[PDB]
Amino acid sequence: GIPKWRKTHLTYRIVNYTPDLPKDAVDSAVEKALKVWEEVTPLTFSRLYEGEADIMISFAVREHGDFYPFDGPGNVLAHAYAPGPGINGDAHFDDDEQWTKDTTGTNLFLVAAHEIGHSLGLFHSANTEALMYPLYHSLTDLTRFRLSQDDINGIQSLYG
Amino acid sequence: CTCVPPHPQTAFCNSDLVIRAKFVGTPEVNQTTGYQRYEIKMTKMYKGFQAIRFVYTPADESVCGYFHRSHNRSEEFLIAGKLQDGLLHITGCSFVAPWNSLSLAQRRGFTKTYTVGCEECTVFSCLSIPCKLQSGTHCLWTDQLLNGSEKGFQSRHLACLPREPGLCTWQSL
Ligand SMILES: [Ca+2]
Ligand SMILES: [Ca+2]
Ligand SMILES: [Ca+2]
Ligand SMILES: [Zn+2]
Ligand SMILES: [Zn+2]
Repeated sequence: GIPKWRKTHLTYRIVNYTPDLPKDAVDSAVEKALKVWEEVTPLTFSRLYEGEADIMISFAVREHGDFYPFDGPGNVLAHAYAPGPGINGDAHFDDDEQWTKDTTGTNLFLVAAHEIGHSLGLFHSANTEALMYPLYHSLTDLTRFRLSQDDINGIQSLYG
Repeated sequence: CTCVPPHPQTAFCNSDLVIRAKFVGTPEVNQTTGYQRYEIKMTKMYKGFQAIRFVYTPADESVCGYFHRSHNRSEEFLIAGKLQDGLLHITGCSFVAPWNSLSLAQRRGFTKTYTVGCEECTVFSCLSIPCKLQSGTHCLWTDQLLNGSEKGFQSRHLACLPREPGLCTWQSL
């Protein structure tokens, strides 16, 4: 069906926070994850603090109000939905994980950029270096983090 | 959907069912549940017997839906899944691999050995260095330091088994 957002300007809201890291950090990683995609596409993002935005970012454990309950600590780390109304475009992070500002454990920014990529209408990549790869790939330093060319070509074939 | 795939021993322990089966036919989708299901012909069952012709998995890729990529219809796969409401569920993260692709040691593990370290030992995933060890019963799984994934020396030949009461170390199969 080629699902994608039918609008250039999207909104996002961080509904809850994790106790694993400060709220400032959660915000920083989310806005950096959105920037990764803003810099490649015509997409722009505005933050809401109330109401329901296009992309609603939540932390959750086990059963949490959708058809796909998380699986405790380990295995799955997060999921998201394709663009669309309602739950579509939302991102759920398993909070039975230990989320980090830095690159130890599970970096919140890495997983957020992946899931946002799903929220924008991308599928998984077979290239292990690509950000849309399903397995969690931790980087030795986030300084030289680069968006893969497979990821750019996908998101640009969706949005231009 | 971002995943940290478990070690095969971890997968043998968290799974309610471990079977050899052949995937038969395309998936059928039920939009009420948001899950799809594949018809399977079970060949052998290494872990289970408390509960097969269908396996269920989420319907979309982004919510960790397992999408069968094999085209050979006679190929046996090893499936390790969980039982929700008497139904066999797997994800993108479940340990599902062709039976022939597993090393001889992994086959020994599913058949006999992995269950020996199931009650007391624990494979602990190391996603970064420094990695913290939590107890003498955890084996640090450091194959993440390489390209990653189930292709790794500790996955293909080693199991987290007990040497002493209270101490589990990696051992060979
Ligand atoms: Ca989890
Ligand atoms: Ca939404
Ligand atoms: Ca946590
Ligand atoms: Zn969810
Ligand atoms: Zn994904």
